[PDB]
Amino acid sequence: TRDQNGTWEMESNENFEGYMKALDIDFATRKIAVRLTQTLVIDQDGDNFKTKTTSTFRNWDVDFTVGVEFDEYTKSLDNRHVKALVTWEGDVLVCVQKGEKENRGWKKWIEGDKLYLELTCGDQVCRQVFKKK
Repeated sequence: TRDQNGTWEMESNENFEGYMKALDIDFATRKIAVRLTQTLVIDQDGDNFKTKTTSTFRNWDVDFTVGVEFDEYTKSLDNRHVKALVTWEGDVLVCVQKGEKENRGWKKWIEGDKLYLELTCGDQVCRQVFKKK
């Protein structure tokens, strides 16, 4: 389904280390980032999304309109400039972050009662599963 509204609680986190290493996040930060407990909160109204990802490590927020390119300066992560665009491929929400890293972005989808998020950078994929709270 395309409705990703909800408050979403992480139940698994695979290869988050590999993903952050592929973004060149420094080692000491990676040890402390990485939380198996993480809340994703999504407000979706037509093409407008407001998302907030929360954890005892960091709180972060990003708002976007599907189909409207937006510049990002990822000062909270690897400190790069990317051009981001979020679009639907069927019921999979696809973000590509164009810039230095290849294959950078993410895909997000609802399957059954759960939210699946696949974060990509270079050759690395991080898979996260959330249950609806």
